[PDB]
Amino acid sequence: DYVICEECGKEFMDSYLMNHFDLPTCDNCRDADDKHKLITKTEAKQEYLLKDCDLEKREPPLKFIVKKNPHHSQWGDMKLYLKLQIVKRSLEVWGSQEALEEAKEVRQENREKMKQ
Amino acid sequence: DYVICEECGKEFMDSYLMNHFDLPTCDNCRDADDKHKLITKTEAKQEYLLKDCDLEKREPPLKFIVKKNPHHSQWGDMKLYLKLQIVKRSLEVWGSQEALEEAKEVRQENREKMKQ
DNA sequence: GCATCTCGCCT
DNA sequence: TGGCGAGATGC
Ligand SMILES: [Zn+2]
Ligand SMILES: [Zn+2]
Repeated sequence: DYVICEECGKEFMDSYLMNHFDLPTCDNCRDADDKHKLITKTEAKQEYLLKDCDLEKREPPLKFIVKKNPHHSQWGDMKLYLKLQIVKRSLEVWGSQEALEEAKEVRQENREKMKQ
Repeated sequence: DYVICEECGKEFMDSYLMNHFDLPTCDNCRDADDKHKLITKTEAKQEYLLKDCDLEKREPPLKFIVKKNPHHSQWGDMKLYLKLQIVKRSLEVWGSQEALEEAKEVRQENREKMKQ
């Protein structure tokens, strides 16, 4: 029930980041424009090389906010994840900073060879 | 812990179908060649128009056995599901037999028109 | 932007 | 008597 903000170390029980994601970060220590900045599913997946199974099966499975696309209401709603959890999930799916670069570098190697 | 086999209506607690799938059917009532017959994920999906999420996300999420492809060890393992559960998961996702048939007919319309 | 849909290899 | 990648378009 009652929880320790990772950040300020204070107790809290109810946070926007603890309701919507299970992130022990009290709303005072929330950074909705910086560390607590969101990302679309797609950018996430292309910017960190993350299978939907890496998001949704891997434990704990990350959660997201639905939003309406801008003046694009005829299209499907955006799945906004917290960028912070993607960063870490990635780090734990790739195991390193270096391995993400290396694999995307190897990824480009094929993309050019796929079409070459 | 204890359960009622849907089929004979007797109490049981342990079953091959109740351990592997959550199917209240005692191993006496078990038809592993017919009603308790299994199908690979691919045929399941292509025979009954199911998305991976219709299998995995839709509560209750269906489970499966892993098996070794015939002399095809070089490849990815088979996920055998139970055919029954898919026949139902399908029915609920498509609502009716009339709505499976229709939708695969409307499917073939576009497959043709996709190439035309 | 995202969730489908076929495809060339089993990293 | 099979499943996983990965590229280009509705939505
Ligand atoms: Zn705090
Ligand atoms: Zn029974």
